[PDB]
Amino acid sequence: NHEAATCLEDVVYRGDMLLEKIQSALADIAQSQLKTR
Amino acid sequence: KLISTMPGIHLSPEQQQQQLQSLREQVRTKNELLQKYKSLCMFE
Repeated sequence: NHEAATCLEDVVYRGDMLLEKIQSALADIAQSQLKTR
Repeated sequence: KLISTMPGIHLSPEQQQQQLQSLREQVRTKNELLQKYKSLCMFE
């Protein structure tokens, strides 16, 4: 049950670094279409 | 000549000269956003 917390949190971190990248990959084109107007 | 009116001063020729650059800038900024979307490596 200790390692299940570690095995769960590691794929959580894989979600964490992936979501932080693609939300920025959302963001960089998100404000990009603002200045297109 | 009336047939040749719908090419002419409907949009002024000087204004045509200005909006030629507007269309060229539209094409260029469309291309610019296209290679800005394609160029960045969003993957780590």
